[PDB]
Amino acid sequence: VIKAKSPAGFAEKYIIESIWNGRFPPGSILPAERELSELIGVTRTTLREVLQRLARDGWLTIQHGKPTKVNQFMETSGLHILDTLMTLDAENATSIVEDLLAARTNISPIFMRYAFKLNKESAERIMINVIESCEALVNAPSWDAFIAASPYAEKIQQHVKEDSEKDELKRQEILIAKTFNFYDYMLFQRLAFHSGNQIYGLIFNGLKKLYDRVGSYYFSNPQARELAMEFYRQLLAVCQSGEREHLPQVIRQYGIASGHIWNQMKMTLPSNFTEDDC
Amino acid sequence: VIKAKSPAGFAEKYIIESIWNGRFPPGSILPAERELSELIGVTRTTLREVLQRLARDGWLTIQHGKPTKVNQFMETSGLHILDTLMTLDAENATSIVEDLLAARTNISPIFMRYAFKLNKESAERIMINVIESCEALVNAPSWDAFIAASPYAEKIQQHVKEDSEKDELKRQEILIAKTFNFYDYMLFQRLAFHSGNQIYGLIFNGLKKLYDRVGSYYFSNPQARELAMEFYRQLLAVCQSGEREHLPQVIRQYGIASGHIWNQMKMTLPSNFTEDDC
Repeated sequence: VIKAKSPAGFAEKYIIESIWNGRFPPGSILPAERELSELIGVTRTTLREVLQRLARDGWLTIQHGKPTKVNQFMETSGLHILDTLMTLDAENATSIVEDLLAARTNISPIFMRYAFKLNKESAERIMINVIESCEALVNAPSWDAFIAASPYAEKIQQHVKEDSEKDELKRQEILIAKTFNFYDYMLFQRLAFHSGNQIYGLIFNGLKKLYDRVGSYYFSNPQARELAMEFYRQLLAVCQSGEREHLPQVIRQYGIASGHIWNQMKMTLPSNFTEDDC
Repeated sequence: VIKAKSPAGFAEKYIIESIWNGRFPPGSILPAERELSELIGVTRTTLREVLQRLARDGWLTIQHGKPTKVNQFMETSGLHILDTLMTLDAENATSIVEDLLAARTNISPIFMRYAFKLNKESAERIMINVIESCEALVNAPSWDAFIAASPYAEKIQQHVKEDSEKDELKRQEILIAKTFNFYDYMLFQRLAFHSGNQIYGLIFNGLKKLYDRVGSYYFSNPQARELAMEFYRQLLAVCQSGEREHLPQVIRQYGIASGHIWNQMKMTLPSNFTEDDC
């Protein structure tokens, strides 16, 4: 089945599904636009935008003279493909998440060291905002109360809402988890950009969909939120104290502890964990 | 100036230029499509297509009820934005290049350590093929013949061509540089995937356009080619010996030496270095 908002969105995912399942095999030549159009039910003009998008994302190679070929994806596609591949094959969801976790754990000590050195004041401001926001989030009587008071209300609400789930307990569990994830992403992504190297931040930007998907389930666990809040305080203390040597230690231990939690949580993945919400 | 093949393509870059030059400032609100159409002279139908492209790539935020916002730079965009910025901000091209070099130097000891341990034989084969290919490349008399004999012929020629340059000597120099870059990307990207964590490989995939732009100029320097081949031989020996402590030393020293080469090459950037090669 395909989930999409527009016929163009549909056409894009239809082609991706067909590349993935061997219908339009990697290494093969994509059928002519005229034929492809009638096959997929999208006009030539709609098809053209879709093919350009697929080329940009690395699914296809489009070159002027030559006919359009289907790429060995993963050889050319960027970071965005992981969240897509998770939906296409949910059985590989756990290996994909673990790549994310392991990558964050391995690269964090690099960009955070740069951030604390080159942008100390901004790094601490970020961490303080993250810690206190998270503390205010879980100590509020309702997510709705936190949001009415939080300066981050508009940005949070841009992507975090729950208007379907009517059981208020479950609704609260979802909204808290997603808002906590919002600040967890903020902490990692902003410290990445504050390293002075734009590449570290752009990595998180490309991974954000997968990041949000993972964090929204991960931070439904109260123990995970608490462990994270303790971790944030440790990062802050390392920056303020200048005890530079504590940084790899703190990060490594968090990778281990958060890992064990995930290792328990992954056995009860929601059936809709790999769904695709856009 | 803008180079493009289609009206959608031109309009896309025209608007991007206009965001960049303050006409449509980051953080500001983009005029309604009705006004935007007549203001810049692009049809409603082409404009609608263009705005979606810009949304997908992170230039704009599009929401149903609310008006279209111009994003703060680097707020959502992935790794792809760097090569685009090389054209848009040619004066700061070197800071982007320096980010690339530093990012590669810092994460290499991570993914190469994993690769040498978990996929040792395959990693050595990657490295051996790159070393031998590069040695044969720089020692060949005729590129067209070298490629005709090379098993990587089709992949190389897919993106490496020079059908404009009529001076055969200059042509050879361009092709040697681009082809050496081809094997350099191969070494880093393939070893990245051999880490067992797809994220490291995917980082290179997203940076590939920027990588190729830099390398095609960087490896026009014979000293850069020689330094790289020695570095490749050092990596191979480390993998073979299993002396894990030597790997960070080799990579760190290479980062410094290649950095100094770049530190000079950046002072003599070719006029077409930041050119839009669409």
